[PDB]
Amino acid sequence: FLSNNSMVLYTDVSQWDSSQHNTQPFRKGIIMGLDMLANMTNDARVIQTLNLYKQTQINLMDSYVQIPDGNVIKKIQYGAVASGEKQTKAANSIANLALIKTVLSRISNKYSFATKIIRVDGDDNYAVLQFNTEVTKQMVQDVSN
Amino acid sequence: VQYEILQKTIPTFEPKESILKKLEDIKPEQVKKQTKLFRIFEPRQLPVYRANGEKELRNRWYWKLKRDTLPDGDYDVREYFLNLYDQVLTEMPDYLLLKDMAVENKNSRDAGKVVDSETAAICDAIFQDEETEGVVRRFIAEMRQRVQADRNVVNYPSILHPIDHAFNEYFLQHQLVEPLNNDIIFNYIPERIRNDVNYILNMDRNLPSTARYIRPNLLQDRLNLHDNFESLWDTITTSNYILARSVVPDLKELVSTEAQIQKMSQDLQLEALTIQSETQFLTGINSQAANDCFKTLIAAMLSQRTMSLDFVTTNYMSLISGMWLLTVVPNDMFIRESLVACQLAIINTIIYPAFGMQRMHYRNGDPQTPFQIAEQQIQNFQVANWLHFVNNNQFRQVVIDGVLNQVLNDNIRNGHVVNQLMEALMQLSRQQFPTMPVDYKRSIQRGILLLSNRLGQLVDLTRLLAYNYETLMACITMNMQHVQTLTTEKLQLTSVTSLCMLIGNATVIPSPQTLFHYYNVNVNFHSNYNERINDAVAIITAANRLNLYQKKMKSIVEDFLKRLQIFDISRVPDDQMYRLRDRLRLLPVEIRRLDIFNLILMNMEQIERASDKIAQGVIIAYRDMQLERDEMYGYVNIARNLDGFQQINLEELMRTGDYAQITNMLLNNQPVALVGALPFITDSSVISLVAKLDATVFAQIVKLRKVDTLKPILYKINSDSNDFYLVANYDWVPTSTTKVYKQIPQQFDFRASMHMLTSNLTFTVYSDLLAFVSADTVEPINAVAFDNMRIMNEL
Amino acid sequence: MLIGNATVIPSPQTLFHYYNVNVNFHSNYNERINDAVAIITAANRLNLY
Repeated sequence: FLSNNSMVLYTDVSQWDSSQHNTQPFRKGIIMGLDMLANMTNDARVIQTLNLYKQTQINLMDSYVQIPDGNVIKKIQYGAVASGEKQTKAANSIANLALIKTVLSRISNKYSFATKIIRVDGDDNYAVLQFNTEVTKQMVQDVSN
Repeated sequence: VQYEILQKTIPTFEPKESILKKLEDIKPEQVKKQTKLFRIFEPRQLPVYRANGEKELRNRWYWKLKRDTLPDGDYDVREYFLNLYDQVLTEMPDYLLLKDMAVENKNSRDAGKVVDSETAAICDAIFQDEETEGVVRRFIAEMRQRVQADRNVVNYPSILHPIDHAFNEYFLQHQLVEPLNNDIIFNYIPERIRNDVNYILNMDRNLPSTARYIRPNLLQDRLNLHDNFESLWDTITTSNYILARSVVPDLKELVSTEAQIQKMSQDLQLEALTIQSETQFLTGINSQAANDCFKTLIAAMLSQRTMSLDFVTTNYMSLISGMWLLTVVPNDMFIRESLVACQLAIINTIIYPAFGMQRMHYRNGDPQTPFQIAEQQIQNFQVANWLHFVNNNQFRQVVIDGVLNQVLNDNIRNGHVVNQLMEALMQLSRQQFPTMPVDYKRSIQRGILLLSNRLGQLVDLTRLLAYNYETLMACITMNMQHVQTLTTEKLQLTSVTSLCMLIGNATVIPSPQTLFHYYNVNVNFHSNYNERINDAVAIITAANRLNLYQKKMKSIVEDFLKRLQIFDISRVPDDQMYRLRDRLRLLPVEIRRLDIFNLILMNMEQIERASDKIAQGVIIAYRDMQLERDEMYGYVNIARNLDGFQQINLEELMRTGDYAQITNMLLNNQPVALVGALPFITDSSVISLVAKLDATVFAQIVKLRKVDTLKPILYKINSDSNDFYLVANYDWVPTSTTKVYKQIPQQFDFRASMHMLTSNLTFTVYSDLLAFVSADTVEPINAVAFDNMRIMNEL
Repeated sequence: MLIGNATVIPSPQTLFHYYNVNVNFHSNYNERINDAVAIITAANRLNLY
């Protein structure tokens, strides 16, 4: 969908691990979804599994980090996300997708466009979007800002 | 060993989280037994002052309020009374035995009892007072408890204000308990389950007539939530669907999968060196999906949740089993585009290629589904009659035992439809494919033979589904409407083929305990629904009968939905709450609540004339009026009629601040009244009377317009006022401008305030009513259906 | 789709502000018209070409 009328915004998202949007809201969304799913089943092994994944999300919400410096050891409050987990990949894709869906509904306050495609893969993400008219330099500038 | 520490103040994002439950986890109710008798008034000794103002050597008992808490401003007073109505409904008991709350009078002749602790407190105080007549002491000595055990009735004395008597007597005469016997244990169970000879029932107890039981409010949906609240309806529908899945039986011994599928392989005559569409027929013929389809169909048809289909056209057996499906399950029960696709596939790969036709020329939004158009193009009685049945298969809406029911044809229940189906499939096997090659004939005819060699098992399956469906339908209280939901459940036709190909001569009947559990759960949800509707309707109709115009009727609906412990209240918008309110307004209030509210209406003014913190107005007459004689005050500047002078309302003045009228009337010394609740101070002096202070209070109103810092003066004058020698000697009746609009206390009549409260003696209350019933089933092979004929018999 | 149950009207201070501003603009408009007209007419009567 590249054309004279369309543009594409691409963005690196690799620094977004200590960020304020991968802390509490990210974890609590999953906890809420798990609550819904627990009330959406009748078997008990499944509810146990869901409660364990939930408690994992509870504990990862407060997480300290052994880091040496010479002889003594620092431990820092880091209630956020990183790799080293079975979950990090798909969940980061989810959260980045939701984030861009949320931001991209604000350019609509000032532009008319039709979101043609969104893609998220780890350390980057790109969304293409098409306009009612032909593109200019100033729309690119203002969209970016 | 050594450590270091660092920290970071993370923000605290709190969602609303909308704490949920499911139907089986909804707790029914906990009955209210009554505490103390809900007093609003109490007696009190006050001094008394004879005319001329001076004092007796005697006192007197007057009624006064407990907890003077009333506000300033009439709007806030009506708020007060709405809150009081909420309190009474929070205290409105369900049953009550007076002996539990009774205590012993320490001064009765016959050593008798009375009803409440404060009753006896009052009796003892008035008995031990020096200045009480002997006659009230005689009264206190004669007043005792009477009992008649032939009728299980008691009568206890009480002492309480007439409003209090009204409330308590209403509670007594309208306590919702009913005599309990085993006949009611039976008749609480549905008819269809008692009338079913596949269940046997007994009990090992004989309850007495001394027992009691509360009857649920199984009144229907007043709100019509199927009418234009499709989100709430989808929620409710899924939340009943899940309950229904919990109760459908797991299937018994199925045929051995490996054996059945080796037999299928033999009957298909596969080849290791071709593709053979026949191979895909084996796709997903496991168990655990047969059960899944068996469960999904029944739970959908009971919950009235639509369900969609997924099926790969390379697998023709999926279609060949979807035939059976579409026969025995209605079509509006499925979502349209799904069965459109399925019927189109069925046509364009079993039927029109068999009778030698064009493939099809079908439009997406064609107003006819493909079976309807194909009903008339073909010329063959069997297949055409089959398609007729399929197109005109739909539920029958019938109201039985109070509940609506979506009943099947009664030709599906008795499996005979399968005979139409098998005749159609035999008359398709016999066709040639003039257009299409012989391998394709072989594939199709072979597939439909795999299902034609299961005639008896399929008849039996259909009868079994019908039986379990009706048997579980019998355990429903909320009427079951047929309107499509936003959202579907994915049904796989592989699971259908698994079911139809893995079943035989083993019957599953619902255990009576599952039935009773499903019934009690639907009851608890339904009764909660009705009781909460009645709550909210009561509060709404209350607030509109008091002109509480600033109140915004949103939190009420939110409470109503929270108490319905399945919805997401934090993400239902406001328009929907307001439409729900619009429906709630039009409903009748139950009798208990309407009566209590009528009581509060008729006596709220009387409660408000009391409360000596606020007065009901103030007069201003630029005239030297007289002071009134009373005998709990002395000479007072009090008014109780408000005749004459014209009155300004103050809430009307607070709303629309236009002080031109009040200001002009004050400047030009025009007489006026000011009506609205207003505090005051009690100036017990005299030198502040001749000095005429109570007129000084109004000159602030012109400078600062807010009439809220407004407190009239109340000139109570007596022998306890430091300057009473003036009123004693000089012989002048005191006179004052600016009287206060207010009422006096009511004298306490011990005799007439005594009443006799009547009630029962020693009943018992039972809740889980189906606990006394034991139930069991006949052997499942020796079962029987509506037709009085063993189901699951054909081999 | 996002509104309900909150009436917002202009404050009297805002109304007075918005009236005074339009007044000032309109008065300036007429005054500068008058000045330009006077100066043009005086330039055409004093033969300033």
